Amino acid sequence: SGFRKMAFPSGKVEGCMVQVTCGTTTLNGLWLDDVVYCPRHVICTSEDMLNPNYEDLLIRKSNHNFLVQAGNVQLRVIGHSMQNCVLKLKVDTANPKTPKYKFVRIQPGQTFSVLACYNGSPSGVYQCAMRPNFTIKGSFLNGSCGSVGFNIDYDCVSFCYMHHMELPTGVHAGTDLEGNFYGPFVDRQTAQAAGTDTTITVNVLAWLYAAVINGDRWFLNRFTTTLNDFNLVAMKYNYEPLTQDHVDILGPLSAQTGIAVLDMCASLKELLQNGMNGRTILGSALLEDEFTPFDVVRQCSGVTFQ
Amino acid sequence: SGFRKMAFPSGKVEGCMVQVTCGTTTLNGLWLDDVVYCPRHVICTSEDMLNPNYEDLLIRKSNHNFLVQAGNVQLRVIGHSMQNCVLKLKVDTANPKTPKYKFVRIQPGQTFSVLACYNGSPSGVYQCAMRPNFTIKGSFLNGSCGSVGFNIDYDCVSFCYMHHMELPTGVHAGTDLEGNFYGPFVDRQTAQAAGTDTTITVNVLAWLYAAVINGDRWFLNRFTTTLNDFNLVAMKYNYEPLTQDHVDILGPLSAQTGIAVLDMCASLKELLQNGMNGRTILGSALLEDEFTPFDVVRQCSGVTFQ
Ligand SMILES: N#Cc1ccccc1C[C@@H](N)C(=O)N[C@H](Cc1ccc(Cl)cc1Cl)C(=O)N[C@H](CC(=O)NCCCNc1nnc(N)[nH]1)Cc1ccc(F)cc1
Ligand SMILES: N#Cc1ccccc1C[C@@H](N)C(=O)N[C@H](Cc1ccc(Cl)cc1Cl)C(=O)N[C@H](CC(=O)NCCCNc1nnc(N)[nH]1)Cc1ccc(F)cc1
Repeated sequence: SGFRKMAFPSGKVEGCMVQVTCGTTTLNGLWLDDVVYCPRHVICTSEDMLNPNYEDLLIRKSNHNFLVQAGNVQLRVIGHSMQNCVLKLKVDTANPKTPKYKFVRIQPGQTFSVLACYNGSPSGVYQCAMRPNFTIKGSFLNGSCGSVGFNIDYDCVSFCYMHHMELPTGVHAGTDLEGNFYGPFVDRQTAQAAGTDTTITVNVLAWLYAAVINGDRWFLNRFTTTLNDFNLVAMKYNYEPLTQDHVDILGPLSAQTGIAVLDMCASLKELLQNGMNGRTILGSALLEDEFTPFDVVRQCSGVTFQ
Repeated sequence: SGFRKMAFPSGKVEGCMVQVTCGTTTLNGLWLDDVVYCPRHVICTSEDMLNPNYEDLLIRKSNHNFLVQAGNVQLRVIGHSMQNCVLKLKVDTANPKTPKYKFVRIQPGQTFSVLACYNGSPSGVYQCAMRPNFTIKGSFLNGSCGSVGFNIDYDCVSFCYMHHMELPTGVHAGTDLEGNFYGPFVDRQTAQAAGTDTTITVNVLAWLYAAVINGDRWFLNRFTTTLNDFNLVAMKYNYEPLTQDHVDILGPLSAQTGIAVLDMCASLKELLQNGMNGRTILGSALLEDEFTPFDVVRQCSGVTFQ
């Protein structure tokens, strides 16, 4: 029993974190085989950040301008290239701790574990969702940039996020590991605004199923809804539209609990219209949207507590 | 910016998790140097669990009855002993991945990271507090027993919890790594009840300071309280009494924010008496009590956002 925001075990990623320094700028990098990946704005000085021309900045650099430190050993940079907003530093030593890995670009609504790092040393691990507006609500301080987000599947690490900046509103923006930003953002020190965010409906439904699996049913009701009528309520409360694909993805949880997806939608509709009236679900007084259906299946029992 | 429940990086503990099997009972063990630590009820059959005499059960066992598996290698048990409710299996191989470590018995109100494991394989990491009634609100399924809780300080792992059982109410009970239960519990399969729980007042205050550091002040007020008058309100709302020791521990956070501890107590009093009126603090609609003052200092900026 129980239900917690649960990160993946971080050891396979810990062994890949390094420190990258150029001039007086230091941030984190990801060392896989003989390549170190890091945000390209490491090459900027504080004045370069306002409006940098990165190609003009990088051509003025040499391999030996980059200082890469893995624990207490320096790695010699023997080549460098830029791929979108990530810098790739070829080093003379392959990381002996390289896990099986993939780079993946995730969809909004998906979750991942963040290994927050400072000066190449891991400090903590927590779970994040990619918001519909392509920000994440992380916990990051100066020096965190280059920290990565990941999922793990049978000892393969799928890296999906590299941290690049905190926006003026205090939420966070970054790239896939091939250097493409999530969302409309660019890597320059300008005040950039995210689009208006929405609540991840399929995730709230997954979390309601988690609550039922764990033995709680107080929010259920005898009603059902059509998909169309549910989405009319969803729009009113700034929830993302629920698609038939979402309904299909919730199939297994519906089958395990015996609660049809559109019946759980009717529960959610009632919760949105009436509130919780002082009650909690899985210890929360708000409707939680940062658990995917996969996250629920991963953590909850495979048999519902009746 | 941001504030999340943040676990310690788990790699140093991952390399210590093994599987222990006796008869048809399999659970997790902790492999440090040439000793494997695990819950002693691994030696019980399903019938032994009702009321076991562990000394009588253990004297009937031989070293070779214990099967210890570390990944895909078997460790030979060359001795065994019982220390309170933990079994210590001496094996013929020292763990090459043993971190610097200590065993510590924590006080209620302290937090730790849990590495949830099944069949000796880590599955997830999350943060827990030891409740005032000496349970934890974990997330655990069958096979999790022997999973450990820990804190890390400058590459030293302080192990403080080993998981032994889920109570009828779905909360969790366990021991320190020397086998002494937290709370009044015993390791037998009987319905055991925890004492009535309370809210960890010093932790709620720490979390209010975290909110101020992150830039939010809406809950502050112009009032102050005496310690005695605050604790009269604390008792009404099932909060633990606040001691002068707690006030001292909050000293650094008070100094960083410029908010006296007894002034923050007056904010908390108003929040308890009036509720939040539809507002949130650090994204929560409830008052959070599973962040210690240390947890806040560890994660938040050292300079308040004014
Ligand atoms: N993670 C992180 C982090 C956090 C703090 C400091 C440093 C870092 C890592 C570091 N690498 C980082 O992100 N630096 C960026 C600057 C940067 C470097 C490089 C590139 Cl390519 C792009 C960028 Cl934008 C940075 O300084 N951003 C600040 C963070 C801030 O001041 N936050 C407090 C207010 C939160 N909002 C709030 N609080 N309360 C209310 N009600 N609202 C916001 C900003 C301000 C002007 C601006 F024009 C753009 C952005
Ligand atoms: N972690 C964990 C875990 C979770 C499930 C299964 C297995 C494990 C690990 C495994 N090692 C474990 O803990 N087994 C224990 C049995 C045990 C083994 C050895 C020793 Cl020394 C001591 C003990 Cl007690 C066990 O089966 N406990 C069940 C768990 C249960 O059935 N939970 C569903 C209800 C939650 N409550 C609720 N849900 N909804 C509402 N409103 N209330 C509770 C119980 C039931 C009778 C009883 F007499 C004592 C305790």
